[PDB]
Amino acid sequence: TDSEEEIREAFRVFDKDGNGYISAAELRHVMTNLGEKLTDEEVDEMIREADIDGDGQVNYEEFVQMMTA
Amino acid sequence: AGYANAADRESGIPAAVLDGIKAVAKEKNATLMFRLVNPHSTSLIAEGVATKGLGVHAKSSDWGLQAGYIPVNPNLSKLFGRAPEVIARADNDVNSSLAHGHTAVDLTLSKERLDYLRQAGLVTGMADGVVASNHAGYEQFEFRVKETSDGRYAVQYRRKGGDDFEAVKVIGNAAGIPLTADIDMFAIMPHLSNFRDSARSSVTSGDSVTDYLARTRRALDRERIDLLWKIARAGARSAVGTEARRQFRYDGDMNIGVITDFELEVRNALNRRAHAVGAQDVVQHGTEQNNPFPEADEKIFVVSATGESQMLTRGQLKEYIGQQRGEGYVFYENRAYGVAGKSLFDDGLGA
Ligand SMILES: Nc1ncnc2c1ncn2CCOCP(=O)(O)OP(=O)(O)OP(=O)(O)O
Ligand SMILES: [Ca+2]
Ligand SMILES: [Ca+2]
Ligand SMILES: [Mg+2]
Ligand SMILES: [Mg+2]
Ligand SMILES: [Mg+2]
Repeated sequence: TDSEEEIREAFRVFDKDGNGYISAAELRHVMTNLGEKLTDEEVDEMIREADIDGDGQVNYEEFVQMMTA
Repeated sequence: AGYANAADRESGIPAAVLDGIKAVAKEKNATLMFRLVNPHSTSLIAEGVATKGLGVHAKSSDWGLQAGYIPVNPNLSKLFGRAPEVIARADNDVNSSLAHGHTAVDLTLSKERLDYLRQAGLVTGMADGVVASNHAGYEQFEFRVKETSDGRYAVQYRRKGGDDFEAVKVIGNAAGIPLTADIDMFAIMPHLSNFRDSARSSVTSGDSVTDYLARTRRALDRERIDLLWKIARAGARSAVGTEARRQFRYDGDMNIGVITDFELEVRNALNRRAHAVGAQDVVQHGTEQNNPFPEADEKIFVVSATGESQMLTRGQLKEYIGQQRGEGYVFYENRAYGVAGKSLFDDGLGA
């Protein structure tokens, strides 16, 4: 149960580029860096899994959600 | 190689020490940013003078033969003709330091430093050892020095037409090694790959996701995707040292400030190189991104993970950080930068 300022610092790790959203490409980079080589399809699966609103990307509120466990 | 450009030379960091900094930054694949080191400290640091921790609030001196050191007599420090009410605020600072491991010590300079001082214009010749200076601090105090069959000179002084001389006292290590300023890191931008093992020891066991699943599960995979997000969460959480920044860390009996695990590694790796080159610990605490009293100097010395050095204005610093993040280097900012309208981030910045 991190605090809101705690979860935003972590969020910024994923959100490499400017904008406050995590794209599939930024997620593929994080995963490769953290030891997991994944396909475009696996990456799409992870983004879908977290993409509540269905816009193709993970925003801040959606991040806050599942980073529960 | 030593200094490779102007930046390095304006950094105030001794060359040998800087060589280690560039090597560490490459070994740990991390960009290291530092606040400028006062040039009067650069030479003390290299001949091995000790560096001060946060347990020392007394103020340094910028004049006389004592420049670069921290005087017990605040009238000898940068606070010369202040208010009597500040020599007091200053008097206490010093006292809080001697009650706690920090010692009182007779200032003695090396020959070389005596050169540096004279060549710097801080000390204007002397009698054959009776210094002169145009610092207002000389219109009230009288100075002189007496060498020793040790090659070092003992600094001594007295109050204007007010009679015996006496060795100037400076705050030293618990070990009595005198202290000069330390090298304040502005921040550390670790490349994200430095946290793979950290995320694995937290989520899997140390194992890759593929290995972990084969091992604990049995012959679209909801499980596998969840576990992938789990190491992603754990990776950033380690990278940003969320948990570690909740407490203070201590080095023996020295409060090290708030510092992440990786930042502690860097610190240790840096001080190791400093020792190998004749210096003592040069980084004594955490990064400015965790300093509650955020200071706003406007030039920052930067050493990239590739070894390249440069100076940066706050503005070139934003774009630099942005460029660096694009390459996978993680960065988090001092928590109080936003509320003052000085955040280096151009994102929503919120929830
Ligand atoms: N991570 C940290 N945690 C706590 N305090 C910190 C941290 N980083 C810096 N500080 C506090 C002061 O910064 C360093 P220090 O090396 O004392 O400065 P200084 O520039 O010599 O101060 P002075 O000019 O007021 O004497
Ligand atoms: Ca983004
Ligand atoms: Ca979305
Ligand atoms: Mg300080
Ligand atoms: Mg310091
Ligand atoms: Mg330091």
